[PDB]
Parts: sequence; C-alpha cells; structure tokens
Amino acid sequence: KLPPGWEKAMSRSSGRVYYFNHITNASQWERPSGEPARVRCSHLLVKHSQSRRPSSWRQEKITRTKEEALELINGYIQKIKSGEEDFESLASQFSDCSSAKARGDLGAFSRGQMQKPFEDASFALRTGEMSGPVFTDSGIHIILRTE
Ligand SMILES: Nc1ccc(CC(=O)O)cc1
Ligand SMILES: [Cl-]
Repeated sequence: KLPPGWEKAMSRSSGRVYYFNHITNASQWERPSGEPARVRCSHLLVKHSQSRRPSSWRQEKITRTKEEALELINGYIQKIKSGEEDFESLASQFSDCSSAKARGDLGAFSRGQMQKPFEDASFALRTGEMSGPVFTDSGIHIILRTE
C-alpha cells in the first residue's frame, strides 16, 4: 500500500523501520502520506570537481571532491532537520548557485525544463517536503518544494 517511490527499510543501528524514497532520496520514520502542472522549489547546490561548471560565486575554482561535496550536503541536511539551521539561511550562505541570493528560490517550473534527476525529485516531493542528496551534472542538491 506504500505510495510509488517509497520503500520500507530497516535502521542498521536501531532496528526501527523507516521509509526511503528512491526518487527524492528522502528518508523518514513515519509511514509516508499515501500531478501538478508546475511546482516551485528552492535548492542548495554543492558543486564538486566533476561538476559541469566547477565555478560559482563562492569560489572561482571549485576543487572539492564529489565525496567531500556529499559530506557537506549531508551535514546541511542534519542541521536543517535538527532545527539548528534554516534551509534558507544555509542556502544563502553556502549554495554554489546564483539563486543563493534569493534564499535558494528557483521559482516555478514544469516538466521538461530542469535536469532530469532534479525534475523527478521536485515533482515527487510533497508540498513543503525536503529531498535528500540529489545528484545532477551540476553537483549535489538539497531540494525544498515550496509550492
Ligand atoms: N544553478 C543551478 C544548477 C542546477 C539546477 C537544477 C537543474 O538544472 O535542473 C538549477 C540551478
Ligand atoms: Cl502536495
């Protein structure tokens, strides 16, 4: 009865069941809440040395490895989930995208405009829901669906 995209999983450290979405890479303890022409999303991008364009407003030459970029993404997700930091604040400070200046907001879009892994995650998110690490040719993203 699980919605499409979701599967049951088992915590290795605790043995508690949880749920994982293989389109958004989201994970949560609770059983998921069982298509819009357009969605609106914000994102936080962390680029790496294999990014299509290894440059951003933060850094002329982006040299961190993909594994280092994933570790940074994972740390931002932990702080957002703990409430220690707000998504909008981390995006303004640390996103390797020009949309950092707008708290990560990309505005609204339909299918056919974004890179495919980003588009698929954006449209599989519920309104208000955050993705896990999403990989594109630009880098690694945290995606927040706002509308
Ligand atoms: N700067 C930047 C990089 C990647 C994306 C997502 C996509 O292209 O699908 C959006 C903005
Ligand atoms: Cl929704």
